Order: sequence, then C-alpha cells, then structure tokens
Amino acid sequence: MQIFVKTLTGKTITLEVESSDTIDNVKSKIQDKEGIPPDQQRLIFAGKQLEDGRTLSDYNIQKESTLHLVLRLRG
Amino acid sequence: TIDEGLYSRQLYVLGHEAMKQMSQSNVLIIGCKGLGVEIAKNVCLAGVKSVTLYDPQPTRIEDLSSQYFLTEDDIGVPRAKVTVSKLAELNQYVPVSVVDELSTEYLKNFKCVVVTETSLTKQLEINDFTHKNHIAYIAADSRGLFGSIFCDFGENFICTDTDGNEPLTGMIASITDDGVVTMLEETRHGLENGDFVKFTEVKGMPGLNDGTPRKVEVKGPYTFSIGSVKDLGSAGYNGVFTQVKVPTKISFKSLRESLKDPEYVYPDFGKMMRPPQYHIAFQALSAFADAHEGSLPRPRNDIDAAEFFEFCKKIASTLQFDVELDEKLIKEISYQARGDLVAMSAFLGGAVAQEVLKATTSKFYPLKQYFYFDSLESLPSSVTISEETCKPRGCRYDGQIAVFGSEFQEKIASLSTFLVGAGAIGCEMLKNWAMMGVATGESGHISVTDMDSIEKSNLNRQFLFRPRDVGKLKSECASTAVSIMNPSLTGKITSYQERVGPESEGIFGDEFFEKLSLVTNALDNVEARMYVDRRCVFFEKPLLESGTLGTKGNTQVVVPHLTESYGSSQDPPEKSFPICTLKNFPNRIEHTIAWARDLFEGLFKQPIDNVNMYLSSPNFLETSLKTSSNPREVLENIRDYLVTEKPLSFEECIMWARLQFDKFFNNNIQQLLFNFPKDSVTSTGQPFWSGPKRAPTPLSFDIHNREHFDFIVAAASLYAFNYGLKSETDPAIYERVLAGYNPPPFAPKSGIANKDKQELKSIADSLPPPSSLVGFRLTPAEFEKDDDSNHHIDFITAASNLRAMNYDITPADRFKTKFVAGKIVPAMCTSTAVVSGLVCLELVKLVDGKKKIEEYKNGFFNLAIGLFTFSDPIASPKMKVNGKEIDKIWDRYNLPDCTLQELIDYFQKEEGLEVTMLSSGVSLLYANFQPPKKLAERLPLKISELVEQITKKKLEPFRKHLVLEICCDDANGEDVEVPFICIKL
Amino acid sequence: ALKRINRELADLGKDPPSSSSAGPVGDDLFHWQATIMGPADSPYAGGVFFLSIHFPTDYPFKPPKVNFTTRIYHPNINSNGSICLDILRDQWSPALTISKVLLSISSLLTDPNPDDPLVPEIAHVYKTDRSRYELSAREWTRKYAIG
Ligand SMILES: Nc1ncnc2c1ncn2[C@@H]1O[C@H](COP(=O)(O)OP(=O)(O)OP(=O)(O)O)[C@@H](O)[C@H]1O
Ligand SMILES: [Mg+2]
Ligand SMILES: [Mg+2]
Repeated sequence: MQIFVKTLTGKTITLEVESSDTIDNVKSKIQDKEGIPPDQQRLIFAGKQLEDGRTLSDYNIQKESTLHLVLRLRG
Repeated sequence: TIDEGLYSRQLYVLGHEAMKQMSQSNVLIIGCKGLGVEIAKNVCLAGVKSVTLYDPQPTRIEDLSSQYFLTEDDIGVPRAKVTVSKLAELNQYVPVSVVDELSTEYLKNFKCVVVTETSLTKQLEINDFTHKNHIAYIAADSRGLFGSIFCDFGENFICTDTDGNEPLTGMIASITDDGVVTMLEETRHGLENGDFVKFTEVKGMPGLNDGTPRKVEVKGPYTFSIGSVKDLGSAGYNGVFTQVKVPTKISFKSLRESLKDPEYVYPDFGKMMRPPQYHIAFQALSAFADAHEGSLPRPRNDIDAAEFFEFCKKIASTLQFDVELDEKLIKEISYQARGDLVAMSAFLGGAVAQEVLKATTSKFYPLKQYFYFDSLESLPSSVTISEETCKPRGCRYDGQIAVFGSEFQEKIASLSTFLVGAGAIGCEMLKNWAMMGVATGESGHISVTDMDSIEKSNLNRQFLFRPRDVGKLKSECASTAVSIMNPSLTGKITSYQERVGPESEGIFGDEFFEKLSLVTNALDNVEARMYVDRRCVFFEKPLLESGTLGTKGNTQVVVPHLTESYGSSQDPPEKSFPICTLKNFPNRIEHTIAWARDLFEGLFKQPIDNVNMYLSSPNFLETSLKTSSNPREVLENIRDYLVTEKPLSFEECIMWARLQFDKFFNNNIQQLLFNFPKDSVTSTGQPFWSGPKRAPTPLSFDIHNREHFDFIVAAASLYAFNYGLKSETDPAIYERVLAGYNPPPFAPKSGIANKDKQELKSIADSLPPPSSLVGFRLTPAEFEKDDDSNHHIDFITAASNLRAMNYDITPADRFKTKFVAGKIVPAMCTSTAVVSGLVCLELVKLVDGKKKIEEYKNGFFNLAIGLFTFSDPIASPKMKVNGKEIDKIWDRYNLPDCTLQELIDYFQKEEGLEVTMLSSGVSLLYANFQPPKKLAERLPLKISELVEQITKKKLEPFRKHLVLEICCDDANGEDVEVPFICIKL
Repeated sequence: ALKRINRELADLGKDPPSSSSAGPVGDDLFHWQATIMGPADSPYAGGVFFLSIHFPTDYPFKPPKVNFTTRIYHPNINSNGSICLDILRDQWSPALTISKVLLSISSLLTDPNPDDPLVPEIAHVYKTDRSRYELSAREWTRKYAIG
C-alpha cells in the first residue's frame, strides 16, 4: 500500500509500504530518502508515537495514511 | 559563635565545622622576611587561634624589597617588634605575639610550625622533634625566581575531604539483580572506580535503602555496578544514590629521612628533570651559606658560582643521586641566590597559607611532599644583566635589582598602568606594584577606578581596608594605604569612582588610553570584563585577566598582535532550570529557592514599579495596554495595591500575609492535585507521580510551627515596609490577630466576544486619577543580601522551606539559602595572593617586551588538591583576505568619515569585496535587503550623520572614532569574514 | 554578536523558511518580531502567531528570550506567552540558531507533550476529553490567530 509522511518543513513524502512492515523498515526508508538518522526520527500517527520493534498493522495503519516526522524533543 | 558577618565568603569554602576546628590551633612562624610576613598576613586573615613571631635580627634596607610593614626609619630594630604592631590590626579575634628566644619544648605550645630563612641543620633539628610529637611542619624558601616548599604533618595524618567537592548524587532508573545500577536517560553519574555510594527511596529493593556504602565498578558513562544484590531482591525501580566521602590516612616521612629519598610534586610535565636538580641545589645553597657565615653567593659572581657548583657536585656524589646536573640551571640559581622578589614571595606565601589551613582543618589533599617551582622564563632579555648592573645601590629595591638590574628597575619606574577594580585582587596588585617600585619615576603614573564602597564582609580578604573605613570608596582608601607604604608614590596615583562601562567613555577616552602601558582587570562580572577587553583590543594594549572561584584560580594574558583576546573564549556558562520544573514540579531545594526569589520579585518589586510608573507617566495605561504582555495583570496589580488591599495598619498587613500564605501553599496544591490526582497515569501507562515528579500535599496553617510564623512575620514586615508602616515582632500581636481569621472557602474548578477590552477599560477607569494622588509613592523592595535587618533572606528561606515541605524535599537553612539566592561567589585570600603573584610574574614578561608566544604562560590552579598547570596562550587565528595574511582580532580598517557610497566603492575597488551588512553599536546602518528608497535616502550621507540620524542622538563632543562591523560577500557570493572598521571622526 | 546575528539573518533570507519570517524591529538587531504559521494538521491550522525575540548582550553564549504575543490555547504555553523548551533554558549551546528554534517551536505545535505540561488544566482536558481540547484550540486560533 501507500502512505504519506509529512515533515517539519511542510514536505510530503510518499512511501510504498505494507501493513506488515516493521517500524524499523519505515525509519530505514526515511533515512535512505532524507538522510535523517533513525535515532532522531519521531514518527506519529493518530496521536500515537511509532515505536521500534513493532509493525504498521499494530497501529491500524491502512491505505493512504498520514504520519508525522518530528525531532526527538521532550520537556 | 562564629562571626558570620566577617567570614561570610570564607565559610562557603571551608564550612562551619572547619572554622570551628581551626579556631583552636596555634601557629608559630620562624622568620619575618617578605615570605614570613605574607604568610603571617594570610594566616591572620584566615582566623587561626593565635600567631607567634620569631625574628630577632635587626632590620636592613634590602629587607624592604618584599616587606610592606617596614619603613626606612626602622633600620636596626628587630623585625618582629616593628611588625607585630601593624600585624595586630588586621584581625581583632587573632592575637599576635612575639618570642625573643626559641626553645625546643616551647614548640609543644603550637599546632603548626612554619620555617623560613633558616639553615638546613636547624630545620633538621626542629623536624626531628616536631615529627615525633605529631606537629605540622612547613618549611618554605624563596631564592630569586625559585621556590621550595616542604610539608610534614606526621605519620598518621587524617584527611577527611581529599578534593573539596560535594558528594556526587543522582537518580536511578533501574537496578538489576546483578548489581548493575542504571541512571536515567542521558544521565551521567560521574563516579569513578572505587567510590562508595548509598541508595535511598529505591522501589522494589528496600535492602539497598539501608544506607550501607557499597563499592562502585564503573561500567559506562550512564551505568555502573555494585556487585551482587541477589539476596535483597530481583529488580529495583527508581531511587537516589548519594556519594559517601570517607576519611583517608596519609603517612609522611621526617625531613632527615626524606632528604635521601624525597617525593617530588611536579607542577608541569614539560620539565620533569628539574626538581631533582632543585633538590640538590637548595642543599648546596645551604652548605655554601654555612661555609660563608650565612652569606649567599653574590649576584652574577663567577667565583661564588663556581664554588657553589663544586658544592653541588660534592653533594650529588655524596647522596648517590643518579641525575646529571644541569650546569646552566645551577649557575643561574647561584646568580639569583640573593634575589628577593615580591611576586614569588606572594605566590609561596599563598601556597604555604593554604597548606597551613589544610593542616589545621584536616581538609583537602595536601602537598606530598616536596614542591619545587621556578619562573625562569621571567628573566629579562632586553637589558644587560651582569655583576656590575645587578650590584646593590643601598636602596629598598636592592633585592630586585640584584636579579633584574638597574636598567629594568628604571623601566619599571616609568610604567603607566591601568587597574580596573579595587577589590582583593586589586589590593594585592597594588601592593605588588608598590613593592616593585612601579611608576616611581618621573614619567610614571597609576590610575585605579572603582565605584563600590567598603563593606564589612570585604575586610576578610582586603587587607588595605580597616573597620574604621567601612562605608568609604575603595579606590581612595587603597591609594592612601599604598602611598603610606611607599612615600615615593605621593601624587603618582589617581583614584576614580567611575564604573567602567559604556557610560564612562567620556572620561576614559582616547586621550586617557593613549598614555597607558597595560590594563589589569580585577572585576567580578563578565560584561565589564568583555567591555574592557574590547577597549584594550581597540587601543591595542596588553591585558591581564585573573579569576578566582573558591580554591580554584586562573590567569590569562592578552598581547597585541600575538595572542587572541579574552572574549573570544567564553567557557563557563550558567544554569537556568526548565520553567516546567520550577513552576509545577520541583525536586531540589534550588528549585524552591528560585521559585521563592521569583515570588518575592512578583510580590514586592514588580507591582510597586507598576504603581509608581502609573502615577508618573501621564499616558501609562495606554502604553501598557499595547506594550505590556499582560495589561490585565498590571491593571489588577494597580487596583489591588491602590484601593482593594491598601493597608491602614500592621494588622491588615498580617491578614494579607496570612491570605497570601493560604493562596500560595494551600490552594494551588489542591488545584494541581485536582488536575493531576495522585493515582493518575501518563500516556504510556506509567504512574504520573514517579521519578522526577513528587506528589505534593497541601499545607494547613499552624501558628505554633516555627516556619509558618517566620513566613508570616517576614511577609508582614515586607508589606509594611512597602506601605511605610510601623512593623512589630512580638508574637503576642500575631497570635491575637491570626486567631480571628476566617479562611475563605475554596473548591477546585474543572472549567467547562470582545468584552475583554470592555472589562479592562472598566478596571482602568476604577483607578483614581493621577491628579487625585500627588506625592503618594510606594517604596519598592530592592533585594539586598548583605543586610540582615530587611527580612529578605528570611522571607526567601521561609518560602523555600515551605515549598520543600510541600514536596517532601529536605529543607535548607538560612546560610545555604543566602549562598544560593544571593549568587555569592566563594572567595579566599590565598587564591587572591596566588593569582596576584602569577599576574605580577607575567607583568615582568610584559615589561621586557618579549615577542615569542612560548615565553608567556596562562596559568590555572586548584588549591584543594595542590594542582598547578601552565600552558602557552592560544595564538590569534589568521585568515586569507584578498590573498593577504590578515589577523582576525588585532587588524582593522582605518578610514576617514567618508560617505557610505564612498565606503562601499572603496571596499569594492580596493579589497574587491561586495559589502552586504554594515552595523555600529546596536543599530543596522546598511543591509542588502532594505527597500531601495531607504538606501537611496541614506546613501549620500556621511557615516557620522547616518549614525546620528539612526540612533536619534547627536554624537558627543568627546567622541573621536566609530567602530563598524561589516559582513561582505565575495564576487561569487561566498561570505568571507573581514576585520572591523575604525572610522576616524 | 552582531556578526553572528547578521549571518543567521542572511541564512534566513537566502533559505526561505516558507512557514515563518523573523525580522528585526526597526533597525535594532537585539529585538525581532517573528511570525509562525499554524500547522495544517493541527487545530491551529490557518493561524498567524507573532513572537518577540530579545537577543541577550552575550549572544550566542546565552539563549534568546522568545515570547509568544498572539494568544494560543496550548498545554505547553502559558498566558504570558512564555514557551516551554529546553534549548532556551539549559540546552542552549552556542551551536543553536533561531532557524532551528523556530523549527522546534513548529514541531511542538505539531504535537504537544502533556506528560510534562506547563498548563496543568489544559493538559488534563487534552488527556481526558480530546474533542473539547480540539474545539477550544480551534476557537482560540480563530479569535486570536485570525485577523
Ligand atoms: N563595572 C565595574 N566597574 C568598576 N568596578 C567594578 C565593576 N564591576 C565590579 N567592579 C569592582 O570589582 C570588584 C569585585 O571584587 P569583589 O567581588 O571581591 O568585591 P565585592 O563585589 O564588593 O564583594 P562580594 O563579591 O563579596 O559581594 C569590586 O571592587 C567592584 O567594585
Ligand atoms: Mg561590594
Ligand atoms: Mg563581587
């Protein structure tokens, strides 16, 4: 399937993924496309932060979902 | 019964117990030359039980080379008798006595014994007795540019604190069953292998909360190991680890035993073969003195140098020292054997005083054992140094002429220095200059400027000021004292009372700065330091920066066209806590202190400022409505402090204080717990009140409690002071009034057009007109830490302790609250002496006009562990501009007051660069993105007229130059840095 | 100081933020009035928020003072316009740039952090009743961020 990842600068990246794909694979694709280290990627979907070790299906990600790519900041 | 009004700054370094133990120890000082008198001064300022002096030799002229309590009328009188009278005035709690003769048994009356200017045989005789009776023995010697210190505190010395740091404490995320302790995220404990820590508030592993210290095995910057915790539990969650400092045992050796096999301390690893040389050299010096009736080798004398070298060879053969003697160094030591410098004397005196404090207080790590130091790089090379030039002239500067010669003495006598500040470091620098004869010639002059006034707490480390001089300007008193010390400096010193800053440029202008020779800073704030650095860079004058912090110190030298500036490197930052921590969830006492300070400012300072400005500015409300961030808050404050809650007596002030107590300590906590209950969980399911967040609990007002009553009294007193009422301190009235107080009900609220402007207008018009209230002003409370009769620190301590009780944090006393809230910088006299000595050792380098950069040494030291280090200054970076070598810092462009267009054309045609930004001061004169109309309006104007128009202020008559910052791009558009522009008006 | 300020200003000019615009007040480099556009995928969509930036005399050794001016209904932004961020308090290295400061602010607006809030009541409402939080944020960004 296809998904859209919106970045902090207003850019929209289209990705071809599957519901079974792991979060690690998505972070790898984002690192390959934008060069952002996975450690600094904070992926959010429907108000929940995607965590390594899980799959897209765990977060009920479906056709043409939208994710957010932000930086790791807390405080 | 420690006089906290005098030892305020020192107690932050040592502590109450340290000074209590120090106030019961006696110190004997043998030898009253410059080093001895410096040590005595430092010890008397320290606060020991008593000081005894022993020096029956008659005064001589050359002895005045480093003695500041001797005058030329005292020739022939024993030094101790003429020195005790002036030493007794330094401290009133420290009696000082004199003993004509010294007997061995008498040595049992003292806790520490300092020996200077004594033969080696007598030192051995004294040590053989002072070692077996467990008495601290410190022997110091200063020969020219060389110094030696030897310490022996017995065979069973006990050092409670080995580094002077506070125990390391931190929070824990999880502890495994294998003893692996893990910190929080991105949290470094900072422990080292072998340290001992104890754990508390550990959930899941109560056994670790017992408090028994355990070994530490460092496994990483964020985790460590303690061993096996199999029995105590499986896994532990959360908790706090705290370092435990254990006493250490240090065993020394007697002087006789340590002569054969000494233990050196190396102050620098670039010259590791020298201390073995000095060990032989000083013994040979003592032997030669014994062989010439105590007569040291004559300055720059070949025969005495050869004989001394023969003695060195004999001793080296005798002691089986497998070290090759350096002939050049030994002969240099021989030549400067009769030297007596005030800088080396001050340095060694500071060091020895710190060692005495260590011995008396059983604190900090001492020297172990020998310490040989030299500053041979300070020897002048631009003058002819020989036996003829270095012979004494029968003057008080003989001890320095014997090292540097008469020509360098004349060079010093014509110096024109500029000292910024007149604190402790300023006083030491002035003393050193007076001893050295600085600006005693016809063309010499000294200028000292400082606007502060002498306070009681400044007398602890500033020996030029006496209790009768409290409340006067520092510069005048210092100038008078140093003119008394050296009569030749009468009329050669100018004392100003002006703060060195942007507003004092009318006095310290180009004319003033064109006659100086060097600038020495004695400041305590970074802004003024960086301004003085900028001024020195503009005028290209050598600069001497020195800073101290507790027992640590550093000195830096800035030389034009050779080294970088002092503002180019700004290492030490500060810390400002995240607002979310301070506002809602504190977990340390510092957070509570900061919150209390903010509360004090918001309750007693800002509203009064708003009220006063309202009654002065005829258009205050309109300006605030469109300028202030919270006009509503300002209006509410004005209303409350004018009409709603204007007190008519002290009882109303007490009621207001009680109401504020309820508001800030009982209601906000209830609101917070209503928003975040104690059983609430985070988004991830973890409990909310866990880890850095501590569950609060509302406080109920109990008059019988000490802290509540203290807070009430302090708040009422401050409110009465604000409203100019008569305050009272009898508890009877407080208990009578607070009995009849009805607490207003409070229940937390869950919440659930353009009339706001109408409401603000309604509030505003309710205020009485300014014409109605003429001459009615409210007194703002200006924070003053040093005054103990204004309830400022009392109020801050009360608020901080109450907030700590809110979050179950450990309360702090008034002492630590004053230390933290007041931003008091710990200071010591020994550190001041050491930094002054280092700066004055760099000063003789500066006078000689040394050109190489390896001959200067920026110095750093930490007296808690006896650490000294010296490094070459960092060279100013170079750059390539227009295919030319340009210094980044010390180069500038000199241009006339041409028009902006002509300046742009000059930069385009000469340097081949395109100007893109041009600024001056805090204004943006020219930019590449400004609208063309503005540029066309500004282009045909001169720089002076442009600055006058932009800044809306005419240039003052004394102004003669402008400093312009220009950023320009090359032909390809690449940004290239260029030096600033010095426009000549 | 002035040199670094102008370098950052030129970098902003050459590189279009496309959602923000920070500029000095009049001809003073120590006072800027920046603008931030409400994120599309947020209740604050279609809003313009003004910020005041006071550069300390020790810049970049000390963090700039950034304060919101337009009223905004955010859990991590109080009434006085104060912002809750580490890079302004103690994470202020000399390596930071207003550029990134603004990036950060925008990322915050994109997703709040209610676990460590600055306004407890708004955080509680956001955690409990999401719809009420959405409505309040939309109302505030319509009342203040528009017009
Ligand atoms: N801008 C300035 N212009 C002139 N002198 C200054 C300036 N700033 C500080 N000083 C002087 O620098 C010296 C600082 O030394 P020190 O900190 O020991 O003194 P203090 O501030 O009076 O004491 P304390 O630190 O114990 O409160 C003081 O003489 C102060 O007057
Ligand atoms: Mg002062
Ligand atoms: Mg000070």
